Amino acid sequence: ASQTITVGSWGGPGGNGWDDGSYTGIRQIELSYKEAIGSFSVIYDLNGDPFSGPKHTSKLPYKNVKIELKFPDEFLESVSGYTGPFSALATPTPVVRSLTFKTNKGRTFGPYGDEEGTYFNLPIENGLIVGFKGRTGDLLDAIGIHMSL
Amino acid sequence: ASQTITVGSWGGPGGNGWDDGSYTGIRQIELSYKEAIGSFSVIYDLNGDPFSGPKHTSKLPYKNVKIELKFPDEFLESVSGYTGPFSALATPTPVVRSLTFKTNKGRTFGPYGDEEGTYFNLPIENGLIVGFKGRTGDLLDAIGIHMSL
Amino acid sequence: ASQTITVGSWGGPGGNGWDDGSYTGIRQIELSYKEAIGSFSVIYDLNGDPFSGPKHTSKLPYKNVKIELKFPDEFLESVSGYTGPFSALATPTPVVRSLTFKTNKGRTFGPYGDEEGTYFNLPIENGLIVGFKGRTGDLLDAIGIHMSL
Amino acid sequence: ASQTITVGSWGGPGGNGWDDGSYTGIRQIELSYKEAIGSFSVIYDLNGDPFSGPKHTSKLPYKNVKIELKFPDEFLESVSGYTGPFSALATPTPVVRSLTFKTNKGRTFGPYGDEEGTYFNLPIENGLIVGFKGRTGDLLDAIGIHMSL
Ligand SMILES: OC[C@H]1O[C@H](O[C@@H]2[C@H](O)[C@@H](OC[C@H]3O[C@H](O)[C@@H](O)[C@@H](O[C@H]4O[C@H](CO)[C@@H](O)[C@H](O)[C@@H]4O)[C@@H]3O)O[C@H](CO)[C@H]2O)[C@@H](O)[C@@H](O)[C@@H]1O
Ligand SMILES: OC[C@H]1O[C@H](O[C@@H]2[C@H](O)[C@@H](OC[C@H]3O[C@H](O)[C@@H](O)[C@@H](O[C@H]4O[C@H](CO)[C@@H](O)[C@H](O)[C@@H]4O)[C@@H]3O)O[C@H](CO)[C@H]2O)[C@@H](O)[C@@H](O)[C@@H]1O
Ligand SMILES: OC[C@H]1O[C@H](OC[C@H]2O[C@H](O)[C@@H](O)[C@@H](O[C@H]3O[C@H](CO)[C@@H](O)[C@H](O)[C@@H]3O)[C@@H]2O)[C@@H](O)[C@@H](O)[C@@H]1O
Ligand SMILES: OC[C@H]1O[C@H](OC[C@H]2O[C@H](O)[C@@H](O)[C@@H](O[C@H]3O[C@H](CO)[C@@H](O)[C@H](O)[C@@H]3O)[C@@H]2O)[C@@H](O)[C@@H](O)[C@@H]1O
Repeated sequence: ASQTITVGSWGGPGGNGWDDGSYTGIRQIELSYKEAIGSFSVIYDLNGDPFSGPKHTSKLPYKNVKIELKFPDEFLESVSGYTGPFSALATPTPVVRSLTFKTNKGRTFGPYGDEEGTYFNLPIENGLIVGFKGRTGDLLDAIGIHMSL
Repeated sequence: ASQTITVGSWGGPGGNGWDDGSYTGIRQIELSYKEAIGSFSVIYDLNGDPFSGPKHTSKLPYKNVKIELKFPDEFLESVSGYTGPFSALATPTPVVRSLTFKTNKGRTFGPYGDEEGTYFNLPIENGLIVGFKGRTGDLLDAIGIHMSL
Repeated sequence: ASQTITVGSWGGPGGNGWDDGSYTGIRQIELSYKEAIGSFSVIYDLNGDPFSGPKHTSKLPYKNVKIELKFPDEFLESVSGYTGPFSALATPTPVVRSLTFKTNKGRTFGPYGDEEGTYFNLPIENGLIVGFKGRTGDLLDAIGIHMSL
Repeated sequence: ASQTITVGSWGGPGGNGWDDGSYTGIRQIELSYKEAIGSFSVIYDLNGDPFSGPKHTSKLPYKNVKIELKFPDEFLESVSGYTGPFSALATPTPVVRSLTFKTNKGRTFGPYGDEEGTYFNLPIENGLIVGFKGRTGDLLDAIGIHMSL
């Protein structure tokens, strides 16, 4: 067991809990969205070489986006997004409606989905997100992160 | 020069800047609140013994509070709070209007201040807050935190 | 880039430098030996599941040994071994003549090879070795480790 | 209660135990040596400012030394030293007979004491010493260290 500082758990209490674990760095991020984030997958770096992380896909006919990071010079500086219930869902729980990834080279990805509901921001001054935790039912219910130096 | 994962900078870019540093843990948090957050000091733990952190006191006549944590068994599990502009102030920049400290033993401190503006939540899953960064002018502009395992 | 505390670099200045990188934990260790450690490979744990690490095999007709750890309850508590030049080598540089892995459940592996030359001991009171660094020419020239909590 | 990777316990099980703790860095190390190591104090850095660490002084009449590190640019890169029994002592347990501090700027302190017994080397590749654990009776029995990034 190493263990990373894990802050997070942003969004719904529903869906199905999952945890990618901690790696070496973020190399790329995939995720479908529409009026909210559906699928979400990530490609971590593990000691200089790419490592395909576990998939958290969503049947929803959402929009796919590959976020290619200029790793390792570039890495996330902050993660933001919105959470809230969904018109289109049977369940009245909340979910990741939006998601915005900002990098240290001033690049910005998204916002994806809808910027509706309670906002959440994780400004990182020192350290790197090295892991993603979350819950996905029919779509990204919630999400959190792992960090190290 | 040891460093620590430092997430943060919730609040405005105004006031004068500061950073308490990284310690062993949090033993107690003192602060003054009214329609916003002013004074904010804290007593960190330094290898078992109490270390009085630098002062960040606001002239304003707010109501004071002592947050005595049942260290080392208890320690913050979360930090909520609000930020945004504010009347009664010549400056238009945003500041901490309210704070909320949840702890691992299920005890809740606050909300302190007016819950006005944009909410922010730092939910710690695994890890400890060990320091406070921030900005204070006439009162508490912003706030950030140092973390470690 | 995460990065782990890396202490080490025990043994010869020769051979060919290599680095396994940092993982999640030690799950098993393979290595050939005779009058010194020849081959050395390791199976790390990466978020609950086994991950075959890079191979550092040696042509030498040495003795093979698989060190199966009762992971995750069990993990190395200390690493010791000897370094020194080798009768059987052309080069007059030093190498990992011996190697002794001790676990937290009081189990002991080895010593492997020869307990000759300058001894080296890494007693760990808090933390886990999560990575191996080293140099291997015709046999394990040197070795070090990565650590986290 | 923050913790730190703590490797160590080089020396004997005798004398009375101690542990300075984890700080921000090492600024200066004081100590007394003759045919062995006696007194051993240290001034750690605490977020930019000097923090005088607890005293571990030995009655014996040894020669004293101030190890003034050119912090924060300079910090130890290695710790060598010897341990083993010792004459002039009723107790048969082992103790630190000598110490050697190498630094990142290529400066070397010591060897201090008699180089008698079993050598030990803590070569830091990546990381910082931030604390000292150990045991001291009439003089310095053993020594260990806290580390962090
Ligand atoms: O709200 C009424 C009713 O809801 C639950 O019963 C369900 C419901 O009848 C129906 O749900 C079908 C799916 O409808 C939408 O696609 C989603 O709400 C989906 O929920 C999943 O995804 C979201 C987001 O990822 C997540 O928050 C959820 O936890 C799920 O992972 C629904 O599954 O049909 C199913 C058939 O089994 C019913 O279970 C119950 O809560 C019920 O008590 C309630 O009255
Ligand atoms: O010492 C005399 C001579 O040595 C070097 O020349 C070599 C030498 O003539 C011969 O070496 C063959 C191999 O012999 C043994 O198997 C080993 O010493 C091996 O060395 C490798 O493994 C060890 C341990 O893993 C490691 O320390 C070494 O760095 C190597 O990885 C030898 O390779 O033939 C080769 C043919 O290329 C010669 O290079 C030179 O140092 C020479 O200056 C010296 O006079
Ligand atoms: O003389 C300079 C300044 O004086 C008068 O503004 C005065 C104070 O008015 C309010 O109380 C605040 O705006 C305060 O601002 C301080 O605190 C803020 C939060 O703590 C911070 O954002 C500010 O940077 C500052 O530290 C003012 O000090 C007024 O006449 C101004 O026009 C004039 O510039
Ligand atoms: O009264 C107890 C003890 O007294 C006499 O031993 C005395 C001192 O002798 C030597 O100086 C040392 O052995 C010293 O031992 C202390 O320091 C050691 C290293 O610092 C440590 O290992 C020991 O645990 C102890 O702290 C002794 O104090 C002698 O008459 C003994 O027979 C008698 O037990």
